Amino acid sequence: SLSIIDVASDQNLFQTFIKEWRCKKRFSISLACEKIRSIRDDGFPIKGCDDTLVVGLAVCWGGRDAYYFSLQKEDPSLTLKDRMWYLQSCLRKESDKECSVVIYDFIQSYKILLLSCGISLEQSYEDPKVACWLLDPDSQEPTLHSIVTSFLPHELPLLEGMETSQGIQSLGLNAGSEHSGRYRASVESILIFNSMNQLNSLLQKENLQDVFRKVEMPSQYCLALLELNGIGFSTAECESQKHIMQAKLDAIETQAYQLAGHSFSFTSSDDIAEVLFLELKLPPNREGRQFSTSKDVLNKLKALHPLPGLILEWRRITNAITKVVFPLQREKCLNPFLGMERIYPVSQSHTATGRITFTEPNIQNVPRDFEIKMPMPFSISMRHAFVPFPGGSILAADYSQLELRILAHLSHDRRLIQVLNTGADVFRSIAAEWKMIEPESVGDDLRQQAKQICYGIIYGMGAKSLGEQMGIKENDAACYIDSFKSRYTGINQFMTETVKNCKRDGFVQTILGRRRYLPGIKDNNPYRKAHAERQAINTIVQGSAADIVKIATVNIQKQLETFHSTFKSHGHREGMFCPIRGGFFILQLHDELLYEVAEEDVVQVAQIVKNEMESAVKLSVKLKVKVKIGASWGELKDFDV
DNA sequence: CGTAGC
DNA sequence: AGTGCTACG
Ligand SMILES: Cc1cn([C@H]2C[C@H](O)[C@@H](COP(=O)(O)OP(=O)(O)OP(=O)(O)O)O2)c(=O)[nH]c1=O
Ligand SMILES: [Mg+2]
Repeated sequence: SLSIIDVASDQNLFQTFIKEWRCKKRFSISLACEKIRSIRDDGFPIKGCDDTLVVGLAVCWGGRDAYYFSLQKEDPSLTLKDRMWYLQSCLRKESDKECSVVIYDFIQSYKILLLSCGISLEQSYEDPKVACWLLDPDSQEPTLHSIVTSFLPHELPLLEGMETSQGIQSLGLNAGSEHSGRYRASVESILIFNSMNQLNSLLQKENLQDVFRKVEMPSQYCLALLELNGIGFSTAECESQKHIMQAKLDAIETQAYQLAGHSFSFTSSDDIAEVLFLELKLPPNREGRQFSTSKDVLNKLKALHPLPGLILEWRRITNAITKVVFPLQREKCLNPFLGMERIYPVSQSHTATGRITFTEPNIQNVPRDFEIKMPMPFSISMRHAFVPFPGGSILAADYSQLELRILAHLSHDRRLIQVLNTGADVFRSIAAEWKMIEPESVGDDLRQQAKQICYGIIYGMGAKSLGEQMGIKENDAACYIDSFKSRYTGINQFMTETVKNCKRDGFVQTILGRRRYLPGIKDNNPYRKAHAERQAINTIVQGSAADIVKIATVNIQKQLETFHSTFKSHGHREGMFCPIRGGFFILQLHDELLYEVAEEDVVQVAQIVKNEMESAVKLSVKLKVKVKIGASWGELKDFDV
């Protein structure tokens, strides 16, 4: 059955285990965590969860043999210092040591190994959860129990009476079930190693291991570095914005109260509907629940009466002040090592299109520069609150219409290629065509609306929805759709070809080989069929974009790893020259990367990005990247030197 | 389900 | 329930 080897029990056993580990090229280390049971005696305390303490590691390189490694203060001959030195020695790559480390929940394992244990891995990684995601990107988040059931049933009974295996975290990370940390870590390590062998066989069968080891797992490593770094958050430039928007809120409240003649609650939709549609006789739309008070109907009614405009403005600003201001202010970590407050989001890569999202909180869902003025515009935005460390500047690198360039690549539209190769800025052109104005006369919000429209036709938009958004009639929207389709016939050819491919093969192929499965295209419902077709088109295009940005991330990390021989990330800095210097990667926005570059390497690192993002993949269309730098994310300015 | 980003 | 990836409330 289960065979746990207590390595730290005998000196000879420890030495032969170390020799075998050094002679091994594929291991499955893991972590063990227990309760305090009341620091520096049970193990290294885990950052964040002060009630949890690390205990041991579990390494399994085949079969059911789990070699448990103890970092406890207790074999008295083997002290903690030389044991730590040995563990660091066998967990580092050197002299072409092509070792693969299989860790479940690699980001969290890397973080705990760095901050508390003080050791950072440098070998190839083979996270089994990532491979399970690669198999079925649209599937639910893979817990240990799910991957064990779906990829290792014979050894599945090893989890009998183990309710902790169903949690999101690894078996050896949770502070739950009564099982000891050592045994839990050992059984989890055996299970993940065997399941990862099965997953590697499956990926080799599917021809997906290259995209799993060359870009995907290095992208997980980059995301671990991003989680270690965090985003520099300053409350000096956030509290002021919060107070300004609260002042605007109360001003709008008083104005609406004096206009309507009475005080009413804005949050309640029924009261707003009664006040606006009934009392003020505003024209109701076709479609409790007496009237609909959605954003689009309020926007349509903005011109007719001033009050709906104030209501809509109050709703946004309160959405900014509750869904954004509160999550950011609630979780900010003040660390003296960087000398300023930061925020550490949790990077989730299990999205259905290969995109990278952030949970607790969602940083990318921060309101942009929207200007509102009260008794000229203030340009209120919380993006300015993301001030980097002192002596450093945020260096974003926005892809210049990556989605359109990629679509032109797999569509081979001569007109699209020739309009993207130049600095035409097709979004400005379509905005100028729509508004019958000069391209330079367009604004930021107008250009954003134009780009939303253009991507709407690009991914497939109904005539009615395009009419409601564009403010034009349904027939005019249909004629606009037809003109857009006829102008770019290659886009239609690519869309039809990829829809046919999704219907035939049952899935779609990203340009780096990753696949997403859409059974819904075979659904008899016309809604489901059309939704799955548009889902397939956007899935291939957006997965290509996300894989391009992930290749850019891993290439930039490699380039600033070879250069700038300093501490790799703030997590490595706190794992324990003095000046902060590096190209730390702090945020991804689904099309761009934020780098908290130091004030001395602003230009050179930027150039590196402008290389690696440009030559990430040799496409049919040159991938323009605008590198912007600034003292904050809010007011970053373009840099073309 | 409505709304914010991409 | 007819632009899609999300995340939060
Ligand atoms: C606004 C918008 C973006 N997107 C997607 C398309 C791409 O995946 C991504 C674009 O990210 P942006 O970085 O927002 O778009 P861009 O690269 O096209 O251009 P700009 O330099 O003007 O900022 O977001 C939509 O699908 N629909 C929309 O309405
Ligand atoms: Mg962008």
